[PDB]
Amino acid sequence: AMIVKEVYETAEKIKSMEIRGAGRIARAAAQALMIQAEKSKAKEPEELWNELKVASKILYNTRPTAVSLPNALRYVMHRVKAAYLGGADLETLRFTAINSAKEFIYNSEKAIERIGEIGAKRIEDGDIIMTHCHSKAAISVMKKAFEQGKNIKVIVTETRPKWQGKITAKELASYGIPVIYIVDSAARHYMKMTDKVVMGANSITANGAVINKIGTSLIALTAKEHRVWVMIAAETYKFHPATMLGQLVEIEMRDPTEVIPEEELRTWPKNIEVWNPAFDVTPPEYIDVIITERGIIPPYAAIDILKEEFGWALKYKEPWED
Amino acid sequence: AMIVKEVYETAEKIKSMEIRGAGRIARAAAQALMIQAEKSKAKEPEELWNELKVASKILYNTRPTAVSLPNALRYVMHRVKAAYLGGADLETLRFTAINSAKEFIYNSEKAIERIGEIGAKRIEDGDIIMTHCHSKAAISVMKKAFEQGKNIKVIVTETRPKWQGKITAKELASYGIPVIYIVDSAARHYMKMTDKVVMGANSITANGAVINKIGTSLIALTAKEHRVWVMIAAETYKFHPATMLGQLVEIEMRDPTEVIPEEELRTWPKNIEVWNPAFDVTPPEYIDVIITERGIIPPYAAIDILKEEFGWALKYKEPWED
Amino acid sequence: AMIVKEVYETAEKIKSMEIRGAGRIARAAAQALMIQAEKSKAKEPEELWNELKVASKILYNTRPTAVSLPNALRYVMHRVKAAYLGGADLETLRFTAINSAKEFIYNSEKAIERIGEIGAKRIEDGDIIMTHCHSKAAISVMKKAFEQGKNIKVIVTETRPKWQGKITAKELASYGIPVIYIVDSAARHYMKMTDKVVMGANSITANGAVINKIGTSLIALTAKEHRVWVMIAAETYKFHPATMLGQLVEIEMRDPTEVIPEEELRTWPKNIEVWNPAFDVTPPEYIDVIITERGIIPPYAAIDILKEEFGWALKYKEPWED
Amino acid sequence: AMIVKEVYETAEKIKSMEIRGAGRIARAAAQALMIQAEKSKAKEPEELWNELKVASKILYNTRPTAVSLPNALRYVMHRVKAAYLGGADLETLRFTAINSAKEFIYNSEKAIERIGEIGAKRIEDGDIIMTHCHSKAAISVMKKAFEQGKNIKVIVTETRPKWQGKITAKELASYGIPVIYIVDSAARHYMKMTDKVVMGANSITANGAVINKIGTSLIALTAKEHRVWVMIAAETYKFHPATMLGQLVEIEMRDPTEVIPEEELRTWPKNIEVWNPAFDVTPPEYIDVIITERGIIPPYAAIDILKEEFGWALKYKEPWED
Amino acid sequence: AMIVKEVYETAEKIKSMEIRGAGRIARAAAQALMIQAEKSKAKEPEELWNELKVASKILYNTRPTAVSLPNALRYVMHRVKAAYLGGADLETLRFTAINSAKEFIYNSEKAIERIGEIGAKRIEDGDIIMTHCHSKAAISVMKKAFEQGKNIKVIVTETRPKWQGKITAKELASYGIPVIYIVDSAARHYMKMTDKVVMGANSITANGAVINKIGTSLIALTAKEHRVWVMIAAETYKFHPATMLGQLVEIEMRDPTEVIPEEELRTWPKNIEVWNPAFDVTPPEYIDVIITERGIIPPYAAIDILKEEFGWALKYKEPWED
Amino acid sequence: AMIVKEVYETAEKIKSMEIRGAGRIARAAAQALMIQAEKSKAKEPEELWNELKVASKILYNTRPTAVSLPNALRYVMHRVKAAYLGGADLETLRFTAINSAKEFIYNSEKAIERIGEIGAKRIEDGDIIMTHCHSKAAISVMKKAFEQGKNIKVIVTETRPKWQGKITAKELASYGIPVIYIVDSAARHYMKMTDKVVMGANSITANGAVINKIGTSLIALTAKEHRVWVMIAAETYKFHPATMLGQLVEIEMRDPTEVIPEEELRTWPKNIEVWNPAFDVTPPEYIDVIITERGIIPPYAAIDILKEEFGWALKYKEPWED
Ligand SMILES: Nc1nc2c(ncn2[C@@H]2O[C@H](COP(=O)(O)O)[C@@H](O)[C@H]2O)c(=O)[nH]1
Ligand SMILES: Nc1nc2c(ncn2[C@@H]2O[C@H](COP(=O)(O)O)[C@@H](O)[C@H]2O)c(=O)[nH]1
Ligand SMILES: Nc1nc2c(ncn2[C@@H]2O[C@H](COP(=O)(O)O)[C@@H](O)[C@H]2O)c(=O)[nH]1
Ligand SMILES: Nc1nc2c(ncn2[C@@H]2O[C@H](COP(=O)(O)O)[C@@H](O)[C@H]2O)c(=O)[nH]1
Ligand SMILES: O=P(O)(O)OC[C@H]1O[C@H](OP(=O)(O)O)[C@H](O)[C@@H]1O
Ligand SMILES: [K+]
Ligand SMILES: [K+]
Repeated sequence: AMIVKEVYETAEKIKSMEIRGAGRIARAAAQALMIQAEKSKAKEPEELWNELKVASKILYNTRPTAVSLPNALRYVMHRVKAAYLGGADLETLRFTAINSAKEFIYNSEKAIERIGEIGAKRIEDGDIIMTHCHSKAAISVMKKAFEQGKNIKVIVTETRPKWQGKITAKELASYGIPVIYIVDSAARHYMKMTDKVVMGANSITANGAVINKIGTSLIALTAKEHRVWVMIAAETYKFHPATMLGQLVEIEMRDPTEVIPEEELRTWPKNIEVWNPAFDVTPPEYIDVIITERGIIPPYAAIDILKEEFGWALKYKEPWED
Repeated sequence: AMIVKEVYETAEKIKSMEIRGAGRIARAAAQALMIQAEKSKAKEPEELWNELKVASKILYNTRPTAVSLPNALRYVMHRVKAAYLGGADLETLRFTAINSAKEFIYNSEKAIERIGEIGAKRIEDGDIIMTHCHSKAAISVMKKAFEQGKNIKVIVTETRPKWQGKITAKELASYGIPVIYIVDSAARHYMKMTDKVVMGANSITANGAVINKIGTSLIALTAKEHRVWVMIAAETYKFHPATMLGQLVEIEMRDPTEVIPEEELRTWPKNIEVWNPAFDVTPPEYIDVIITERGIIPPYAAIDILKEEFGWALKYKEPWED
Repeated sequence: AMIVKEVYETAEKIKSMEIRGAGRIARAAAQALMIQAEKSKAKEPEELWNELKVASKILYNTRPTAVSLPNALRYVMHRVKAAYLGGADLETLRFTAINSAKEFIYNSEKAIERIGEIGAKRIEDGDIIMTHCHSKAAISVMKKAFEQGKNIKVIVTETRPKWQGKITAKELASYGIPVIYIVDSAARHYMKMTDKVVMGANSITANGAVINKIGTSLIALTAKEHRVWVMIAAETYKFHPATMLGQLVEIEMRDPTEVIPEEELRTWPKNIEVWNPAFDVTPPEYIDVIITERGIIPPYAAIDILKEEFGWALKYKEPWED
Repeated sequence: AMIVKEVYETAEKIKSMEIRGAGRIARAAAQALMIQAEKSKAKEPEELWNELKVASKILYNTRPTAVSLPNALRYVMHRVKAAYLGGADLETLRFTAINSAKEFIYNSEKAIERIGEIGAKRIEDGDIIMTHCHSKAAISVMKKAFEQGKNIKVIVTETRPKWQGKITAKELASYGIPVIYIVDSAARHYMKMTDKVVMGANSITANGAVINKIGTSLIALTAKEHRVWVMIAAETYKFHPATMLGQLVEIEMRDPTEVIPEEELRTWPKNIEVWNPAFDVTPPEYIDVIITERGIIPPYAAIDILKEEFGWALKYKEPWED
Repeated sequence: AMIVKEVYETAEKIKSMEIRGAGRIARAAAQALMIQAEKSKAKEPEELWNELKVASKILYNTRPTAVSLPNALRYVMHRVKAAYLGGADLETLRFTAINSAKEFIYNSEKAIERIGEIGAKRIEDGDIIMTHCHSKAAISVMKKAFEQGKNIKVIVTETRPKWQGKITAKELASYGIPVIYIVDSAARHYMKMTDKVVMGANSITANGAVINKIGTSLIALTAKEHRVWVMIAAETYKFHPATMLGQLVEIEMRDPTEVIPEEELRTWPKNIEVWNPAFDVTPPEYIDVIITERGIIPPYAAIDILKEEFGWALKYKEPWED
Repeated sequence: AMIVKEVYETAEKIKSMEIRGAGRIARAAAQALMIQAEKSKAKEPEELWNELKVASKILYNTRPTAVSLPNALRYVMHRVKAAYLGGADLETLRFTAINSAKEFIYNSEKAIERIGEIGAKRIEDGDIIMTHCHSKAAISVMKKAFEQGKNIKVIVTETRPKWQGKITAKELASYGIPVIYIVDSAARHYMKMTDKVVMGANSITANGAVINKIGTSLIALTAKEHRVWVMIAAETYKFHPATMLGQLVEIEMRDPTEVIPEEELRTWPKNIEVWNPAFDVTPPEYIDVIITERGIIPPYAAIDILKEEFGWALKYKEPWED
């Protein structure tokens, strides 16, 4: 019942995309569970457990499509449930919460680094790399390859409606990496000069499909058409365990006003419908590798990642549920 | 030289895309040679011939990619040059020019209406049609299909950078046609629900390729992927003579600020280049039919349309040349 | 008003498929117009013309999909109309009818022969040929190749629902050609041992698609997948002129009882719907050549055939119309 | 040797396909070793072990392609052989056999229900699903989807020669599900309206190929063409151990008269051979997922299912061998 | 007949490939017809006609695959035969042979020079160009583009067995064009860096296939795979008129000693057969353009080139026949 | 260190390719480590360790592309290093080197013999088999299938530049297998008649790509094109462990004199560069199976072979390092 103000604030900021990026929203939800445990006023273990269940729900019900977020909450809450059920007292429960969130947030940082170090080995001197949206994991790859002294260049697609290519362009330029900035429709037109495509992921499924920013699948299609390697930089917590048992991943339909600003859109007639999918599905046949913190896999090995690290939990209900 | 106001105003409105659309700029270019010949104060054929030569040059030197523009100038000036070299006095030459240009304008209007009637027979009741940019020819097909009582819906892509899709969406909604407005990036995601794709052309080459608004090649590519018919609606003067003797069509690179506004681009680091190609090249394999005003063709029959209608002029210079 | 009994009988037999095969039903409709003219009791030219208009309609409204039939009727009726309108008397009109039908029927026979002679040159000694349905034009090819002394073998697909493979099997066996008879679902399974596919056509369209017996498109798909040449044996009157101006070809939906016999089908519940398309469309990308009486063309040249021999008539309404 | 009536009656009902379906014949084969051990009058382990050996041989030697049958025999007899070689007395061995076979039967029933629950999550409301033959596993998915209130329709292919599609259509219509019944040949024509394909398996090989009813490879091929998901519903005992060490799966050639009835075939010329393969091989590339009772896999993960569940037995002989 | 030595030397040097290339050998058969006529000791017009018919057969029976050679003999002998049947006296006939030969020889040189100018327009500055064998038509494109100031590099495949890549390497190096020389097997490895492919043609068939040096089809395949333009530079006399009536082009099989020298091959055992096909067949779908002296065509308009230039001649027997 | 002559002779004969094949050179580096140990004059365990580390570096720096060679050196030196760090005395260490070498050499011979038996099961009587270079693993499949009584023929591509096809041709002819010998360029021409492709492998990466003799990827491409199985016969020590952490496999570039002999090359001009890549990269989508000594895997499970056998070793530095 008694939820801190930071949990609510994190939720509002994830919903609104003030905070965004699959990896970042996951860390932000771990963080919010950390703070709820730190600042809790509860006296019983039962009453902390109840606050953590509710803050978890509040954070789960922000954005559907990126499984990183649910996975972050599970990382904490599996550990919190097993403590509460194993009979821990208040402070042992509170530490379990805080130190689990801390581990996740730390593992997320190290994994993004390691993904960089590993993807970079596939970038050769002189490469022209196309990317899409703004993915920390993809950027960690391009960044490390530059620092290795490879003279790379990155074709950045503006990525409508939310324009996150701008973020990517300025970030890459800031490290000294030259950028070619283009609208999304130019991807095919520039694929003939591209050597590598490198993008992120919000969720990766049992059969190896990659759910990522709207337009990703298009870029992968023409990449394949041209024999340009498509490389998906993604952490193991981007892999989606409900899919092993048949679950389809919800594609988030965001507000039409992101596409057409409110002032303008109110003047349009009723029989125009603005549709704003935030993600699309890229089939595994159009992906050459997925680069996780544990190494290069072909996308069809997504099921191995899911088996060895998440399978166990699918016989149990969700670790924030009553 | 002594060129009329309306030749400069038209040429600069083509340049700024205040007047746009491959058809319309071709009518506008004819309409301007027309007003030059109307208001010319020359007192001698050779003086007016020289006026019309120079007005043509100015109109050619505006935008390069849509061969519709030079085909319109060719249409007036092949005739004006034949009359002048024949011996025509002033009023004969003036009438030749004025009338030639009226023919082209009337023929362009009729050709478009015709393309709509033909193309609409390839549209079936219940069809969801995806389009791109704003093409009068493609709209003619859609409009006509709807007037025939086929219950259609058109998926309109916004069409970055210049947003012509906004025009398309308001235009079709105003004729009664339900519109689904999406970003260019969503073309693959929504290709599964799409029955037909209907797009325009700016240039059609000898070997069947179609130069049309940037992103056309992506839509076409993924339409092939999904076995959706790609129909290109295009008047015969969209077809490109010079491609018969090996000519590559230039792709217009327009100003970076169409993508990133001036107020913002000036703040961006020097090592980001913004690249804004106005068109791309869709290869023939991804096109099912080109609809002309003389009927349905496979795209590899573009050489026939050009052999029969344009071939004769390629042993000559341009009809505005010294 | 006064229509002979043979016209009605031909119609009933075309509807029912007692007479069948694109080529044969065309000759049978020429024949029926022949007999109506031969036996007519009319005294005025106006009154023969009126009987021929009506018998033509009766024959047009038998089966939609095979354009051979409409083309046969036009071959006669274009010539009859131009005579009647040019002022011919009764007997001159009657001869024009009879002798036009005679020419068509003769040209049909010679064309099927010539198609044989030309297709056969593409059959090599030892070839294994898959066919589908029963096509005289396809059979003329296999037959001639055998008589040339090539030791061929033909995989005949049974061709459901109407089982016309049986006809093909017995006919080929009768000339001494060995046959492998298979259900339609085995086509892919046996494509690896097949050297050539050779099928007929009911209608061929402007952009080069081939409308032929249901299942043709499937056979062509896997043929292409395997690099097995697909050869369509077809007369110029199989080419469909309404398509040059955008017309879609009606696919005939025949009686469900052809699939499931009446005795049985009456016992099935209402929420099962038997659907019986008689034809499908094979796209031109899956056809290597069309073999007409005038030679080998790639399917994209279907528009050339249509242009040079049928284009002229599309400005006029139908030559049996009032 | 002394074999019970029910072993012969079952073996000959498998042979005649009076009992058919890869699952069902596997349950039937277990059910027969069960009834042998029940009613055996042996008074000594070695006598009963020899009875069960010989009953197994007889049951193996019925139909070769569906590895479900020998996996069922392996399931009983690996256990029966371990007990006998362990020293088990008569009643221990008899119980081992009787109970082993009951386990397999209970597990097969549960596995199928489970596959339906998992697979139905990949089915969406409004989906038109095309199926082939009659597969209990595929039907489980469809049935379950419908019980979940997804408004579906199933296109059922009749499935020549043996017409199993009739069974499928009456079965789904009797649970309330609207059915569209078509011939195998119409699969491509109706693939454009199809959202999902759901088919069963008889054998799944190490490299991911799927041996299933003849025609499956065509449906799959053209589903890929159109980007329709191909889902194969298959229990883990449909997976084929021996393919791990290079074994080609034999394709069952059944009797010509299943195609052409005896009354008719006897009248046909000697130079027609009728070829009736019962199955074909769909390669992994054309399959999106295999749905097992342990979840969704890419088809290239069939080696994992076999490494983990079957690998150990390949250094041994069959558990019925001398 | 009294056949001059120069005819027998030309045939010998064509069989041995001392004189080679489809154009070159065409010119050489014209040259030799020209010399038969110039040096003939024939007193009567009957006697010269017979000497030329015989010289023509001799030349035709050297190398079957390149149609250029017989098309040359036609050009002369069609004209020599019209003269003779029209009743020409001796010196009239002799001159017709001589001036027909000289016409063909001059047109060949023009056509090749003009293919250069047309083709060069498709080469863009910076281009890397892969070629195969030694084609004068291909070399004229590459040479002309270099003379226009475009910095190119050419990847010359060595072209086994006869090593003609060596002739091409030295030839392009001698015009100042940098060459990269590689074994045939490396064509795919280096296709990623290739911008354009440019090759010649020995015969081009009615549906667009290009018969050219063994290996041409593999380069074209991987070229397509990587979306690299494949351009065939071919005079109109390489188009194969017999193919319009279904004829297959024979693939010349040459001595096994070209592959393994005789010192070595004689030691090898009998159960090694060495097969040396001199040409293969590229299908039209892997060819983007044929460049002829009259323009750029898609491969599918090869039939138009044939209909309009050689199609007349197919109803008559070969000029040199009686 | 005191390195024995046999180590320096082995390195020299590996660089010059006098000893070649990925397996063979692996065994030869083991053999040489074995001889360093056998003939060592080292009085102390420190001194032998240093002599082996140095001999290992020498052997590693011969030919980079074949991972078999370093994987052999690992097998020994991992074990030699465990002994030394565990504190082993001299003769303990020396034996560990000798018995580790002998272990690897015996396992290699077994693995190849066993690949033969597994692979042969996929060869079917009548098969025509195309191969490339000279692979002992591929040859063992083909040999074993012939010894099983299956009548096969093998198409041996000559494999330029080093002509290893000659070694394969004589070798298979010597077991009584008929060979068809052809230039590399003819692979597509003869793929129509080929039933199976069987080739070796120098390294196999984490996502399934196969690095093998230059040309391998072209054969695999056209094989895929024609639906011919491509089978890679490769021991588990050809799988490349460094690729799991993103490393790219280096392509050895060898002397240009292998392509053009020095007598001739010295005469050629400087602006001809001769490039001699020894390997190319076949992507996994063009490979149907890898045959290892432990079974058949789809190319996408190369990662499982690596995880389960070599994955442990990646956190440590190379055994021969300090
Ligand atoms: N749409 C969708 N596809 C998924 C999901 N999980 C896995 N997939 C797989 O992703 C692929 C999508 O291919 P597409 O339909 O884009 O051609 C399918 O093969 C499907 O099996 C999911 O949640 N949604
Ligand atoms: N369905 C249909 N397609 C036609 C017709 N005429 C021409 N076509 C062409 O045939 C092709 C059919 O391809 P599909 O949809 O089978 O992939 C299309 O590209 C279409 O333009 C017609 O009457 N009906
Ligand atoms: N082999 C061969 N193919 C020819 C010839 N003329 C035309 N073709 C055409 O060339 C193509 C060969 O394609 P492939 O079978 O190599 O994939 C087909 O479209 C075929 O119909 C000829 O003389 N020989
Ligand atoms: N060139 C190269 N490709 C590799 C290597 N390791 C794995 N690959 C994979 O091999 C494939 C090469 O395909 P290609 O670009 O030839 O079409 C890709 O899937 C790529 O990601 C390596 O070391 N080099
Ligand atoms: O002639 P219509 O069919 O209207 O349009 C033809 C094409 O020309 C336009 O170019 P732009 O907007 O002027 O750059 C668009 O690319 C459009 O599809
Ligand atoms: K669709
Ligand atoms: K569909």
